[PDB]
Amino acid sequence: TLEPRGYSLLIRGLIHSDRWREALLLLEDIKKVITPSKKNYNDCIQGALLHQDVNTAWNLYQELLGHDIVPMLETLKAFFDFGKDIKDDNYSNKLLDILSYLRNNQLYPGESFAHSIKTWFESVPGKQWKGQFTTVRKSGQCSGCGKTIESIQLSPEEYECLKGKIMRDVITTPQELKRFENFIKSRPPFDVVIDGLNVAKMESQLLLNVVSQLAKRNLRLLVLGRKHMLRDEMEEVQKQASCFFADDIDDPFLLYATLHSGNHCRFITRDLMDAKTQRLFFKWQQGHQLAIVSKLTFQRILSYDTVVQTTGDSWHIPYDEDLVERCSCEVPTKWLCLHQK
Ligand SMILES: [Zn+2]
Repeated sequence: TLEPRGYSLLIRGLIHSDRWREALLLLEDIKKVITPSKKNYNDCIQGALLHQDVNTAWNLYQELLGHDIVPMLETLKAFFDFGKDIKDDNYSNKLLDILSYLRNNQLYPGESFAHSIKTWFESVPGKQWKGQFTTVRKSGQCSGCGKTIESIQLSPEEYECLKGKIMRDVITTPQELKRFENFIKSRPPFDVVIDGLNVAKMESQLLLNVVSQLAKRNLRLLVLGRKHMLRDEMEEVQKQASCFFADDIDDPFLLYATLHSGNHCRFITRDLMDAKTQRLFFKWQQGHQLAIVSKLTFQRILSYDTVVQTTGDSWHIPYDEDLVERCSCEVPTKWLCLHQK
């Protein structure tokens, strides 16, 4: 089921003119038959902002969020761009809410968006915000202001919080569940949990390669697999690591085993995907997923959390560069550093 023919382009062609309200009418027509695209909302929101109708813009944005649409970064950028000319507590709170959105969803502005954020903070009267484009030292200290970036390490209470909430959703087969729980609970914590079949994407001979090199690092390995794999070179894996072979069904065992093992335990699988809990999951995933990148090497895992963050008197905002294509599984390396004087 589609939009009424050509409506997206009609909307886009209207929003700079005095007839921009007609674009909203068209949007209403679209809503009555399908969920509008993030571009549809982007266009109508910019139309509103272009004509100083800030309430209409924000209501559209909230409507979008309500449909669980992820806004275009270009849309978030528009609110900051128009914000440099707006002096009002309520508009500012909305912009700070967009920053919380980025923080909570582990998202990052593009380079010109970062410039727009910098420009906005530096435009806020009486607050003396200064922005700089920076990197972070190995220690966790911003190369700009000297502050230490939030630790990537969850506190024990945070970890118990996250681990607790995760379990209640895990509790496929009841028979396989209890068997796995018995397996795990009668064994010491592991150091790396390996999803055997998922890692074999870059066959069984690839699994041996991973296990055998990780074993030389004096790590306690747990390899997770399915019944079908053991039908030779798999026997060489079973002897170098602890293994659990579940039914050929997706299973939740990787999470359970890693979390049960504890805050120190890392894992290997494919790219993984209330605000406070989700925020903890992102932070835990960032600091615990071992990503593989001839001879095998893993992605660096930093000591600090690469995420939009604040101390009130400072913000640190990772951003993507135009000239740098970043894989989903690597964290940005460039930061916008904002500090009050
Ligand atoms: Zn800084």
